[PDB]
Amino acid sequence: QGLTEEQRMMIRELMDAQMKTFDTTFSHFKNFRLPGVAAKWSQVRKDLCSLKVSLQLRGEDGSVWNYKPPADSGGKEIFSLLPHMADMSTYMFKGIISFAKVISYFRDLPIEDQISLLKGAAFELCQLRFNTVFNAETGTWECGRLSYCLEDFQQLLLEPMLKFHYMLKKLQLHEEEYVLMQAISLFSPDRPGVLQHRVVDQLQEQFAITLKSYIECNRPQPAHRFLFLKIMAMLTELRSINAQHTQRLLRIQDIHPFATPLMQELFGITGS
Ligand SMILES: C[C@H]1CCC[C@H](O)CCCCCc2cc(O)cc(O)c2C(=O)O1
Repeated sequence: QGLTEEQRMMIRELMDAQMKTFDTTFSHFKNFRLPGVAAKWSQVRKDLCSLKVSLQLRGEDGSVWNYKPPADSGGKEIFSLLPHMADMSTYMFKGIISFAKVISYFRDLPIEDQISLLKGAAFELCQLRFNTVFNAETGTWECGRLSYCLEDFQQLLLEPMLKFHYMLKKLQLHEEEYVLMQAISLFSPDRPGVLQHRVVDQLQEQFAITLKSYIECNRPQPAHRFLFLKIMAMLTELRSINAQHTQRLLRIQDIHPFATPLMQELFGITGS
């Protein structure tokens, strides 16, 4: 530990906010919907089938419910999982909003910038949180009583969202590094509508400096050489994935509405 007291303060506050707002066992994700018991269109079908997962639900009693999805057959069967995705996204978004609200640097910003920043980074922070429950040996997001398994190989790693999760997992990051990644991405001075550009940008530079310093003080191994720079590269990829997934959500929403009120707020949809 070769960190200043201000740096150690910074990490402690981020770890504290994370502890208070990340429900790592997904105990409070309840009441969710489940799948039941024209070139815009080949595109939306292209958009959807890029992520095919089976779904598993462990009962508090030992029973297991298990869902294998339909093959693509040219109709509305690719839409059966969207309400559940939306309920999960919404649940994750709430934890992310609570995370920002606990952070002092975030609270001190004007409220119009708090909103602009949350709109910009919510998806990225959710992806970063999801990577900590991702099991790269089994292709599985383990969310408590609830598992999302990738369905059958290396063609799968061609999907950028999936390549990002495998690569980020291989770096074997600490809890401290994940939360500093959340901070850096949350405090991004160039999101649409940010007014305090210079303030946000100085905050960002401090969170990045803390992370570089944390790595230099606690990871001397030749396996973590350039680790800080690999992390910054992943954050750049993640912002690109973020933009690609936003256009792809809006295309689907344009022809089959599914977004919850909170998703509409975050993605700028007004209800008219
Ligand atoms: C566990 C989470 C990881 C998303 C990570 C990345 O977004 C990977 C994309 C995999 C999405 C898996 C998934 C499919 C689905 O139909 C409904 C869902 O709620 C999820 C889902 O919640 O995936």
